This record gives sequence, C-alpha cells and structure tokens, in this order.
Amino acid sequence: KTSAAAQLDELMAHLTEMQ
Amino acid sequence: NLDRTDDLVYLNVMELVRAVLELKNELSQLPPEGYVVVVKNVGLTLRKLIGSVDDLLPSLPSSSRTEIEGTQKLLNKDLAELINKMRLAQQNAVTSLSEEAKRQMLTASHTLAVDAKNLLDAVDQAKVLANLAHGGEELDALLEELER
Repeated sequence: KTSAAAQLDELMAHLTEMQ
Repeated sequence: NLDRTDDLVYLNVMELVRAVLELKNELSQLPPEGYVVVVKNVGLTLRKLIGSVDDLLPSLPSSSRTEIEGTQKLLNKDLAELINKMRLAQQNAVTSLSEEAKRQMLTASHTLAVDAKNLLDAVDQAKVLANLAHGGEELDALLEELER
C-alpha cells in the first residue's frame, strides 16, 4: 500500500466499474 | 548471467508482456464490448508486478528506491493512458475512426511493455549493486514478436 500500489488500485477500480 | 528461478520481478514482467501481446493478438476481431477485459488483464499483471517490487524496495538503498519508484509511477501513467485510448476506441466502434483508435491502443500498450522492461533493468541494477543478485533473451523475444 505504497503510493504506486494506491495509484494503481485507483486505476483498476475504474476498469471494473465499466464492464 | 542472472538466475531467474526465484525471481518474481522478472516473472511478473514476463506475464505483463504476455498480457500486452494477448491484447495485440485479440484486438483486430474484438467487438467494443470486449475491450475492457483485455486492458484489465494488463492492469492485473501490473498490480502483481508493483506488488513484488514494493516487497523488495525496503531492502535496497534509498538511491535505488527513489529511481525504482520513478519507473513504477511511469507504468501507472502508461496504464492510465491505455485506458484512455481504450475508451476512445469504444466510442468510435461505429465510426471511421475505429481503426486509428485501435492503432493508438496498441501504441499505448506497447509503450507499457517497453517500460516494464525498463523497470526490470533498474531492479536488476539495484540488486546487482546492492549484492542482492544471484548469478547463473526471452523477454526481448516477447518484445520482438510484439514489435512486429
């Protein structure tokens, strides 16, 4: 849960919301 | 030569490049409805990669840590951009800008793979110079088949 892992989880959360 | 058997960063970079190559192989025949899954699988292998890199960083000197974090941040920016070209392509499924949109998806995904390799290099250097590496073309082969 560093900044990179947090930033990435943010990006992944978007993809999941548009399938 | 570097021993890759125990090397989760290398293995995760290989999986990333394989997911980008699957995106490329499926794209031409994919309906817009199918664009989300193939970009998501790329992002899932990026999540694994960043996970294994994170696990390693506290064992490295601050110097290496900062520059490795520079490479990760770029990867995230690369995914954000692939997601943007994916959406453009979806919205142009039924227009004559569809092909160009898909070309720009492929460019964005290719750029991601290239930078995954660059992360691998900065990790290997950091290990090598921190006496963390273990001594003993496939990555480049994947990139070559992709470069076509």
